[PDB]
Amino acid sequence: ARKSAGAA
Amino acid sequence: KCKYSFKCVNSLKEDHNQPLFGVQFNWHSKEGDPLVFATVGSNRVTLYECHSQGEIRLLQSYVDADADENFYTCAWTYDSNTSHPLLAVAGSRGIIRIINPITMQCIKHYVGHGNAINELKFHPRDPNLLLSVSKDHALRLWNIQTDTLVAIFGGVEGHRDEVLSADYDLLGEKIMSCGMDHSLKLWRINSKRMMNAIKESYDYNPNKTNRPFISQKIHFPDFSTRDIHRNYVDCVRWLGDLILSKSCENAIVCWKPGKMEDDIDKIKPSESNVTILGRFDYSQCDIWYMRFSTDFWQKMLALGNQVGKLYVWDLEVEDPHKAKCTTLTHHKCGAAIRQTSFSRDSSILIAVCDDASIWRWDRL
Repeated sequence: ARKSAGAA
Repeated sequence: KCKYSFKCVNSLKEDHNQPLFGVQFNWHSKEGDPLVFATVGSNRVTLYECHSQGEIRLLQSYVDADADENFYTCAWTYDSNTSHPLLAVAGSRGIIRIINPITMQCIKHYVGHGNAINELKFHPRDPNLLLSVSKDHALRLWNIQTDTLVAIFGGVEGHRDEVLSADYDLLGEKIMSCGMDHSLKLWRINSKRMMNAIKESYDYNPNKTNRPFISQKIHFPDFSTRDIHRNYVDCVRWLGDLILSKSCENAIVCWKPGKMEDDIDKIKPSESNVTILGRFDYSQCDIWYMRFSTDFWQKMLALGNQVGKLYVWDLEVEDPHKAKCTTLTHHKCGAAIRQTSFSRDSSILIAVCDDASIWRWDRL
């Protein structure tokens, strides 16, 4: 579950 | 179909090219003043005015001294003595700023433990009561009239990970919060204890006394569940005695604590059941921090997704699951929508994006 397209 | 139809009338983009994380219309604006909304993104908050022919007029920003501040959230209230609107903003630094929206002066600020604030909400009946939800697992309630911390809602039985969203019920008697621990939690604020604490916050004047104001440590929610979502719960609203909540699973669930016939004010901390009254599905919204909004009367509900599509539900139907969906797309709107905001009269819907763009949809 990311905050945006491929985050951390 | 859905009773509500919008047309896209204008679009713009802020100079910073950072995500706009929040947008709020001012629902406390006087009769005959134009409709004003605020955006938050980067280390600033900006006010715009809406006019005919879809014109969105740029006014003035508040830019934080710290270039490392990232504002996530804002909320409107008014000064309870003079009738003037106030705008609270907050973000990564975990500092609440009260801003005079006329001059864009920061009137005052509150410092919690200084860890990201994810959401802010004002009490529906008391313009002074500010609720903040934090990355530090806690919710705090402030009295922005006497500048006092009324309570901390936390503890071991509190949230065990970031709180992302919260909402007061209609009379502001109870709060429902949600977050990264997949749980939605209820905290009543109409207990003997809390009504008393709020009263004491009103009597407190640091210059007339020696004591600090003692806040309440509330360590036990009055209900809790992890049975609604299977991931981060990033948005929650009350629909009367019912709850609307979402995760990053492309669904908004309508639900209540206990069984079908159970009264909300009879629900005890031990309650183990919930009741699903419906679920609104949509597409391409599996990133977290994606907030839906409703208009003032709670007749409709808007949510943007991660590729720039808007969803609007007509809630003006007999049962929650009978809700009527309509969609709003634009060929040039392709970035993620973080939040929507209806004006008070419901004639304008604003969506904001990860590319700093602002989209204005006018009601037909």
